[PDB]
Amino acid sequence: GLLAGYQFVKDLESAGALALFVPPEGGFEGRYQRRLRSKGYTTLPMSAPGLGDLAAYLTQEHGIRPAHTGKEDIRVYFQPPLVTYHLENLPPNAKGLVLWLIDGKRLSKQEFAYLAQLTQTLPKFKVVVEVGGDRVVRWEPLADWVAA
Amino acid sequence: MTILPGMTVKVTNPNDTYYQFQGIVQRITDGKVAVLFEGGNWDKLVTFQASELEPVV
Amino acid sequence: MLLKSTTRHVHIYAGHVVDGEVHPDTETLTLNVDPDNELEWNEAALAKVEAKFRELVANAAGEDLTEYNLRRIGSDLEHFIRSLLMQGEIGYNLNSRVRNYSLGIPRVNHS
Amino acid sequence: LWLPLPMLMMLIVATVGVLVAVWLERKISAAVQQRIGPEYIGPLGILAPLADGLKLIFKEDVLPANSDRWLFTLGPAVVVIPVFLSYIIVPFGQNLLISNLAMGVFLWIALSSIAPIGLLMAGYASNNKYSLLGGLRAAAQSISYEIPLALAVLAVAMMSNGLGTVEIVEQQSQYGILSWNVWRQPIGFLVFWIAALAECERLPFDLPEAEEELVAGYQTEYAGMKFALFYLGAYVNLVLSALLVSVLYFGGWSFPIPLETIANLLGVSETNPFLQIAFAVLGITMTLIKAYFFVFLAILLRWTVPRVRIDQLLDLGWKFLLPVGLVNLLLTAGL
Amino acid sequence: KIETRTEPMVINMGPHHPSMHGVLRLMVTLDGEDVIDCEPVIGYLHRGMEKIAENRTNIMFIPYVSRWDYAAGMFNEAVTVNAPEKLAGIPVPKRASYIRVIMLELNRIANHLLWLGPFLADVGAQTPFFYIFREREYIYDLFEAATGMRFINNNYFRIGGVAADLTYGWVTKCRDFCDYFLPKVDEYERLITNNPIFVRRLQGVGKISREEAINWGLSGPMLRASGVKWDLRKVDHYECYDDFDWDVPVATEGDCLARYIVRIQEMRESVKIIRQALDGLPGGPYENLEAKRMLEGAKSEWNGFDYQYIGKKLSPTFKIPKGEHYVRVESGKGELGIYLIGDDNVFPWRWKIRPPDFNNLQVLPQLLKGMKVADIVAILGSIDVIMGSVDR
Amino acid sequence: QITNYAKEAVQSAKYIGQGLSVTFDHMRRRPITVQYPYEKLIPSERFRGRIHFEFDKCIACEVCVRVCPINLPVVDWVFNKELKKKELKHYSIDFGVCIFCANCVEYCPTNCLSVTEEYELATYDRHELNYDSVAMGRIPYKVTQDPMVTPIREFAYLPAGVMSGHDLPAGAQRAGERPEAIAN
Amino acid sequence: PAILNPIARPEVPQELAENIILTSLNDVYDWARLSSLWPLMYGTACCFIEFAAMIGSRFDFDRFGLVPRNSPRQADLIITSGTITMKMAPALVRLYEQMPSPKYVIAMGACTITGGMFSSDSYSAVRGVDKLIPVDVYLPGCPPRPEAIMDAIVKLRKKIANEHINERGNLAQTHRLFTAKHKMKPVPPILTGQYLNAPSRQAPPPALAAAM
Amino acid sequence: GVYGALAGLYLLVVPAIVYAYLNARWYVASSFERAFMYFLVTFFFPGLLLLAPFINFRPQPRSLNS
Ligand code: SF4
Ligand code: SF4
Ligand code: SF4
Repeated sequence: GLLAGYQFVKDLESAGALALFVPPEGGFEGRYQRRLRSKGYTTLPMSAPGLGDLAAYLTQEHGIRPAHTGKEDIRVYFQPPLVTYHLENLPPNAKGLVLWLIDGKRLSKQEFAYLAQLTQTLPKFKVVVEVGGDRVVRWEPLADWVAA
Repeated sequence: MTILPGMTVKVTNPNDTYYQFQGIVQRITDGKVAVLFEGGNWDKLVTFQASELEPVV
Repeated sequence: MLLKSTTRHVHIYAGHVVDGEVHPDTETLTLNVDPDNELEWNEAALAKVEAKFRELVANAAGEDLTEYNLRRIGSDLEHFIRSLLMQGEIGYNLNSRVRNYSLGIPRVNHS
Repeated sequence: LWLPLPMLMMLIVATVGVLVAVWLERKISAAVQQRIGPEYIGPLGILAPLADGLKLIFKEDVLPANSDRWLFTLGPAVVVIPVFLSYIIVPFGQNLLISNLAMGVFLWIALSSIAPIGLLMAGYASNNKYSLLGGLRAAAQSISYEIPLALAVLAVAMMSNGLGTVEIVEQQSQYGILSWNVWRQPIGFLVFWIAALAECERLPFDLPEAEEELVAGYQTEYAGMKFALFYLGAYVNLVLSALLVSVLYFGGWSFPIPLETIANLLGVSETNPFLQIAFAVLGITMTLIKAYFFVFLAILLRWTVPRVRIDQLLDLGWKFLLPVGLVNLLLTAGL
Repeated sequence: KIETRTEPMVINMGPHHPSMHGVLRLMVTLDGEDVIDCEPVIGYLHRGMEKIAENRTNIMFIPYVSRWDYAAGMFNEAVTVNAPEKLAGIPVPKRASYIRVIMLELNRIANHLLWLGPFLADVGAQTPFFYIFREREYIYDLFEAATGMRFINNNYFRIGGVAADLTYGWVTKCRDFCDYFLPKVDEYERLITNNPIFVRRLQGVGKISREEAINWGLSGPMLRASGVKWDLRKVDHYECYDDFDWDVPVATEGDCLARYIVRIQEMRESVKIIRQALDGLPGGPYENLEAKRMLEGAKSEWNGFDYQYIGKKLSPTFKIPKGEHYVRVESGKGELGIYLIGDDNVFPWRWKIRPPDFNNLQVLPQLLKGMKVADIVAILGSIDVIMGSVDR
Repeated sequence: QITNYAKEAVQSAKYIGQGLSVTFDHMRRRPITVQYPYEKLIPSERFRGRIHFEFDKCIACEVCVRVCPINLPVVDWVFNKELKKKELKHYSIDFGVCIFCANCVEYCPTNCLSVTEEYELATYDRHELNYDSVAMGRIPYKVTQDPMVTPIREFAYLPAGVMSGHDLPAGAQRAGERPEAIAN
Repeated sequence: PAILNPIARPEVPQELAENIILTSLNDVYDWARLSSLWPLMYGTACCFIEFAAMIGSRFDFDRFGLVPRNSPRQADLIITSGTITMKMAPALVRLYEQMPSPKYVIAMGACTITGGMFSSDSYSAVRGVDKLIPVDVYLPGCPPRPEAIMDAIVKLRKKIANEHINERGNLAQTHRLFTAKHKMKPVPPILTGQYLNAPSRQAPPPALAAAM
Repeated sequence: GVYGALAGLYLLVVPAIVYAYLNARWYVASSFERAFMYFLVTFFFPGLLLLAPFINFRPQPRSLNS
């Protein structure tokens, strides 16, 4: 409805890997990562097409090659692994972090299931993959969304 | 019929912008297939829903 | 006239500031590093850029007082703050609303 | 704490009349450009006047660099409390009246003259060259279009034999629509309608800088809550001016018998409970519904006439609208 | 604070400049109501286009060029590909020549429609500003079909011709568009010629004589609106524009009203050149050109050097031959020329863009002499300026 | 005098009377407008949305770099002298630096690089646009295969006669691809 | 060291406790800013036409709640639509500081992200608007479609709702002022406000008109 | 001023049936019906403002039968 409580935070601690279906004009998804951020959970909103292989990006270090633009050699910037570098800067008095992936609807189902099975093998870490659209913002776990 | 990555299909449905364009398919996935259309100057692959693609020999 | 050199991290004005209102002077140059809090500073490195700000003002005190010459000082300060990131002295602020990483991404050293 | 119910219930009507006009501005001007208007917020833009006003409350209302602090803050307050106070004049409803003042169409034309001072302490106190120039330009424009605006009220003061706005709508209730003053004063309606539109609307105004005579006018350095008085107070002046078009010339709370067919801008049933609530509420705020027609006509007139320059604006109130307002006062008399 | 003095007041138009013709900055000084001097500050969009081309090949610079006159688009690509194809003597096929006439005349309509909308709002009535851009969106999709982009960044012009042929439902879609837009050209003309309040802001306001227009250096609908009749599509026999019958719009008045009626008449003459080129196409429609490719594919009157979109698809390592050059294209805004001198390598030695608006903006101080304050954007809106062409 | 202001007022107060009528007739027409997130407009067949990539096709020859206006696509390749054929190990086109001119998809012999139709790429980070070879090899987002978007067609794709894409129940482009194969 | 350009650890606990009432007021605070934010009518290069095509009839600007304002104070959003050179680089920061603090700059086109096509070799282009002002949403394209800008508005609208009402303190600039005295010679300004009335346009000077 | 007799007949129950009418026929309505449609917005506007966040005019999902 309109008056939303904190059921979105409890569903994320239950499932670990949610899948929001937000209105496509925006503005109503981010009211649920404020209830998430009020409960100690920090948020790293990334972009789902910008990630490469999620194994080599999130839990492994990746060599990002910047734009040399014809006036530079092929530099290889080894960035730290994203979910395990933002966990160590996250202090242990607060809760985990959430991956607020936007435009999740261009991710394959093999990358959906990899984000689903990672949230329990890695402690204090969850994902919310914004996939698809609906007239009313609603969520479901990623375990049965790949089973659709 | 099933689609392998590299056969020449052509679109058959009329409620589509690409009515009868043909080309090589590329990167078939769990429900979707992208068909490289080989159109003129800039080659363009467009996603489809693994149907309405009748190949030719 | 208010000759100024306003990059993202360096705001060098030609004048002194009395409570927000900048008054154009001829003798002085005012500098506030990081108007937006993109880098989390400390007491050590804020004096390290004062070893660079008063160095470049004293070095370029034989040239003209133009917007081109203030931009040459404000650029070499902005090349000095970026060297403090690559030395790991200061780090990016996470309480800021933007996380666009203007002075390069975090990356590990030698793979 | 808002103890008079005639003062509270009028004020709810006095603010929802503005929020109609901000909604009607963004939807009628979208229909004349074949676009939607504000969708996706509320049902169809119903919360878009609320969203445009509520964001100006939550923004950091910062002053400019070297400005007079007390004249900058009281700048928009001289413009808009004279048009917030004269909502005690407007008589909507047969059994609804807030104050039976002996005048009020003269008190409104007296209160609207404080508004050129607020355009002078908005141009001066913002302390830049282009807003002081826009301050003297906006002030000398509302100066020019008041003596034609005061002489149109003088025309409906002879026919009503007084300045009482209860007596003014009482002279137009003996025949319903044949006794309206727009049928008796066809010229002085135009003297009222052009001169009032040159002090509240968006068409004869240099506050949009499409001609670049200034930076953005006098309301350039104003932001946040102080601009909310300049933005949501120019539609207060639009509704208030359109409320008096629907009182002086058109009969306030005056309309024929509603015992009509389904084509009476109503439902289908003759005896409907939806028409018994559309008759009682219309018996409470009727001249607001009539003022919603001239608010609509003010938006519709914006996209017809050219954006005329200030040299031909001031040569219209003095050289044209003032002699046609003088001869209308004589033709209203015997002569 | 702000004081009230008796000397003439100088106001800064500012590099902010909320208008659709770039970013100018006019330090115009006022004498109460009349202006007495004005300096234009340009260069706020100087991205160094001439230094770029000395380290670009021609296929690497073709995306760069449609950003000078970004109202026009492919008028910049016309001068670009004509600089080595008229120096190396590379023959352009006849069909690709008529596609260039089709694309350039549609750009001049879009050049004039982007001029027209802001000009009508600066001179008065603001309601056609939203109905003119709707007519430009039809021209966007005609380029979005044939090329891959709306109005600029459309790599269509090549050294041996054009990039590709038209789409299938394209030639019938000017016949939907330019048989519908041409009734609206006279509708735009009757806005200012009728309603005689607009003529009191454009008669004698920014008047330039014929003798001062050639001396100050002018081209296109600002030179021709002083009674000159100089058009480089007629003067230079440029790429099969001489195969059509079309009159050069001249107005011997000099004022801003003469500049309005010429640019409206350039829209009307452009549809004439379009309809003579759609019917004068060598192979006609591409779906009918490709039809003869299958019935007589061995050796026909078709499949020649003409009836195709390119002569020879050149390599990326195409060396410009040695020699100076100056190619001229009559744009919608004037003469857009480039002074190419190249060495025997793939980079040119000097690429001096001579813009049509850089030479028309230098008259703006002289046109703003005795004019009023409300008639400053009425002058600047009538020069048909795009900054980015002026500054490069 | 008084016999002039009843005649000098009519000459334009009726011209705005014939101007208020035409603007009210502008409201009579249907709003021709593309509501974006519920009616995304279909791109053309040649639209250069973003570049796709085939890692099993790129034979390491850097033609995409030499034809790019800014030499943008990073081709990381080793020579691999045990097999005597250069095999790449990383490929990236940093979008945001990328002008979508698509010289790389035109001068490619093996037909690896190709333009997609998705323009809906907009990140909160500049470095989230540096697409990987497996991030560019992802499947595009088609406007028609989305159960929230009613895809309206573009001009020069409607049938011959109609200049709008809203009240279009069926049809195709205004010409046929191969109509004359059994005719001629 | 260990990691180049590191992330500073937030030592604050961020004790962002709130009841049902205060977050219900925070939803109205964020909705009122995402749904009627007013963009500045700003444009330098080619991306202003793609931005002005979105003002028009085919794509509706005022449909998300976007009203273009030709003033920095009345506007909050500023869509940087155009390549900014060394000039317009002090002018764009001046347009940015004259705004109320919920600003949310979005970069539009390739030349406000990394200075896209003039990022290779250009002597006066700042490579990306994020070398001058902080950017909320990036938008690639050259030029972007008017549909593609309305995605960047939608991506921006999802960022306003994440903003918290008790995190309104970091929106104001911090002031680490420092002061040094220089010895540079002051120069008279080059661009004075006289062009035609300058004493060199009225007549050609001597020792040059003799050979004319 | 009534308490709950005629206030709820204008603020609560009649804006719900206009929102049934506004959602159904707003774009398909003719030139004469839209002028009456704009009248129902400005007249019931204090009632239309209360039940504004409880109705949405977003279109329904499609079926994708191709
Ligand atoms: S242009 Fe094609 S063949 Fe050449 S390197 Fe790129 S992908 Fe490989
Ligand atoms: S789109 Fe342009 S910049 Fe990007 S890889 Fe292709 S040629 Fe290079
Ligand atoms: S990338 Fe191209 S379209 Fe975008 S701002 Fe730069 S020049 Fe204009």
